[PDB]
Amino acid sequence: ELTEQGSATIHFSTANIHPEFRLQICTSYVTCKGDCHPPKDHIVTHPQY
Amino acid sequence: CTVPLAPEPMITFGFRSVSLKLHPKNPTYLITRQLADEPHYTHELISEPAVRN
Amino acid sequence: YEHATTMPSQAGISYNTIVNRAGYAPLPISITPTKIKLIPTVNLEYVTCH
Repeated sequence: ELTEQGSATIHFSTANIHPEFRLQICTSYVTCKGDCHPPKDHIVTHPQY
Repeated sequence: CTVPLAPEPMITFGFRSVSLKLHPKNPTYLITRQLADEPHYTHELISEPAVRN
Repeated sequence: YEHATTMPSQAGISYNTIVNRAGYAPLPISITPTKIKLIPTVNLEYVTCH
């Protein structure tokens, strides 16, 4: 849900150590750029997303 | 029928590895298999304290 | 998470540090030594007097 001048927070999942993707939001494309880090667990109890 | 219940295994995690300390009260089957096209299953009867990596 | 550090052997003075896991929040660790003994293995042989 969008307000007029607010800021929308999304959650995503990746395998990229330097992820960079164009985020489509309803008309337009915004670029999301960052640096991901290794997680803390070796073996988890749910499959891959 | 009431069936017994073995002690909780002590799971130690590593990079692409699971270790299992297994202290059974009475002999107990450990049945493992991989969730891939080759399951490589392992039907074993463990009666003593044993570590399985 | 195995974290190794080193503390100087001096009482009274607080020793501070943090642990920076690469994608998480920093975890602060504080150790203040109070009283540092040194007890040898002591073996009585004899006593004497007047």
